[PDB]
Amino acid sequence: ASTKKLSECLKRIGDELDSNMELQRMI
Amino acid sequence: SLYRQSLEIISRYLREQATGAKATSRKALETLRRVGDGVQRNHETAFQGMLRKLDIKNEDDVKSLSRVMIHVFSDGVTNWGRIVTLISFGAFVAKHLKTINQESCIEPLAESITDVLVRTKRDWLVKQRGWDGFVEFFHV
Repeated sequence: ASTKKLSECLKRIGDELDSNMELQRMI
Repeated sequence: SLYRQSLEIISRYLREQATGAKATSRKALETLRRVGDGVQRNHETAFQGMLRKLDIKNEDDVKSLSRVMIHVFSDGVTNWGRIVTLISFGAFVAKHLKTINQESCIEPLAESITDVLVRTKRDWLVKQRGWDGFVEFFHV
């Protein structure tokens, strides 16, 4: 149902945050 | 052992977040406060909307959330961003419940979250040297 809407939201934030750290680490 | 350590961290974070109060697991919590509070502040509005959609009725209505926390990883990707985002939403949810009933506890919720991480992501967690890796991943 809408479970796909909420997990997609948390997925993005997690990746967003992950992308930020992955960067701050490469430098 | 790894379940026990995860549950300690997660529970304690969630417990502070809801009550407003208070070796390696010790740094994992510092990191959790630093980063988790960040995502909750940053996404307070999205968490709120999601929280309303959870229709979470009580300290034990954690099955909707567990379904959610599972579909996150439903693409094959695990990263600490997601993991930490899940725990922050857990904290965000833990705080709401007290608004609703100062009595209710975070144990079911902490256990819910730990169950999904530790029991479905065990190998990944292990590959990363555990909470040591999480701490290193967010070092400043």
